[PDB]
Amino acid sequence: MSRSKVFFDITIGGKASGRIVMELYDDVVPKTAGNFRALCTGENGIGKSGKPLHFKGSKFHRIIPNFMIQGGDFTRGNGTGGESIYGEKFPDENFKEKHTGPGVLSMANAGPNTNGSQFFLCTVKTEWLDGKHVVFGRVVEGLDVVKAVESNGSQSGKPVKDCMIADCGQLK
Repeated sequence: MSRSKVFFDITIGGKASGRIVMELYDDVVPKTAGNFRALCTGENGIGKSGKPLHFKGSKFHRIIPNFMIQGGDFTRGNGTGGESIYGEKFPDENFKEKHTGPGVLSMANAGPNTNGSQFFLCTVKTEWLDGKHVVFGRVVEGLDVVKAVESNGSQSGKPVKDCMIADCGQLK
């Protein structure tokens, strides 16, 4: 049915770097899409973690050149944290959409049925993740902002500086 539109305003080392706009596939993965939408708006307030269920102020803690940029750990900030609005973990909804190219928005996980709040934005086609990570959206404006964050990644995954989601929300 009706696809949601959300955004990130990004800063890099504290400097304003632009807005990423994402379209979500509510029609294909309504549960997965709704979780990310509510985390952009912050509407479910404080999580079991004791931290806001909100991407605002979080960072891309893992960034790999010619692969993807990854974020959403607003509880630990290191890839070990994160929390869904549903209460920490939720199953893989379905694997209908594929990792077909740059701009694909997909859930990070620690194996089957481990979805939380961590997600990634692909900078290349990553077909080896099909059937393993739930794809739920795509970048529709600001892919250049994505490339800018990418240039701050390392093979190791560690960023060379803080790439933050300074602001976020739902459009329209």
